[PDB]
Amino acid sequence: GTVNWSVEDIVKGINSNNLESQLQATQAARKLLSREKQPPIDNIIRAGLIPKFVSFLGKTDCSPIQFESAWALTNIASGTSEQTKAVVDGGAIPAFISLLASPHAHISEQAVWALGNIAGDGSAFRDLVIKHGAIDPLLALLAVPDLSTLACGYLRNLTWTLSNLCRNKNPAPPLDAVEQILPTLVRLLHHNDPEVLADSCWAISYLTDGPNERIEMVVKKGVVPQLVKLLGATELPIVTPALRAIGNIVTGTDEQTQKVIDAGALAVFPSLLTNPKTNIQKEATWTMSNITAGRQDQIQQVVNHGLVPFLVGVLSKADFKTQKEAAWAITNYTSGGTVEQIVYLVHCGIIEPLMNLLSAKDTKIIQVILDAISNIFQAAEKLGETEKLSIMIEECGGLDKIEALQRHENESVYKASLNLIEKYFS
Amino acid sequence: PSVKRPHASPDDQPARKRLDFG
Repeated sequence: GTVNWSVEDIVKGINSNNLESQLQATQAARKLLSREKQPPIDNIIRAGLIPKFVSFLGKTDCSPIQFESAWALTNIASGTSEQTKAVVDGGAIPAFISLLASPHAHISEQAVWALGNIAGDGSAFRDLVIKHGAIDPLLALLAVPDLSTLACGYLRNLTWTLSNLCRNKNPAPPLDAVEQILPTLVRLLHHNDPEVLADSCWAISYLTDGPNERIEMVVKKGVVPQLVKLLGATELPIVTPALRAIGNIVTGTDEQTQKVIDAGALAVFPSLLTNPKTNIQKEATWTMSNITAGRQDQIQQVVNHGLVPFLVGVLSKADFKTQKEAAWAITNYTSGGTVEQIVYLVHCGIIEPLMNLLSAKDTKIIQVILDAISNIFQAAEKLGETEKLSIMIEECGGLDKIEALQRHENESVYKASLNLIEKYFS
Repeated sequence: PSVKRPHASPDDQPARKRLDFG
């Protein structure tokens, strides 16, 4: 019927002065742009159709042509930045915002999706969507006593569009808009649908990837207990952003980090540090490393939860990126920790896997390991057991690798290596 | 000298853009 037209026919139809011919041609266009194999977005743009579609968005008397043009423009705006830009240059943003209040749920949903595609282009179009006033009507669509009365696809689309309004940096979203959105976001974070939960956690992680003041406005809403709960979930699509958000939050101040510890997060890390997905392991170790960079009572919480043997484990056998994060965690631990704590680190077995890692080619990991070794020796000199440790390192082959490192391309590497040998092995 | 280190490469994430197939 409207299946498989040419751009030529679609143009003649749009250029007739017959609303029903126009509707037929607009549906033909939509069906060309909804096929799988490489829709002809550029052909459609070149024929001059965007302005017409945009004008059809305002035809209140013909809701079907509103729907078909909204869908066609959604699919054009899902393409390259140049194609999204063509949609924005046609005046589409204010017209989609007007459509957000349509009494037809499928037209409203299509408007939501199109605005999400436009904001997903980047910071400039995100901020332009916000300036035209989208947040107010978007949030009004969700202002119901119980989210569970909304249709599932509708709620998932609204959530994804909100998440894109919270996304990207340079700049981050305006602070007034973040405060407008957060309450609804926390509500969606307590919903029971897994796709709503995953996209809400993603939005929260976007907002916590910033300076401590963004982190603070998120933590003041009390989402951390719910994030820890989600950190426990079985669906990887929920654990992944929940762990990202927790990690972001612990890049902040010691008191924000403490809010995470007090919600129970550490109890989850035995699973996370042994997770079969490499990315979970790496992200959990990066989080651990930012926790061992905290205060001594926080390091002691790490110890009490039994996580040092898990760090020894990831350092012994893991993807090399995870191992580099584990080295960072060890160095932050030996920098900030008490003597009892560093002794404990050594009694758990850190030295041998730490030494095995000095055979690696990455220069910064080697530098970090040497800093950690320094910190450990310097805990030993406070106890006079420095000879026992020197022996321990000699016995697993570490001192061989340090000597070899004396002659390294990096300056500080050779400097630290020679210092170590001439200061503890003579 | 311990330091908190933000995420190496932040950008499994949701699609930035989505085609509507039906």
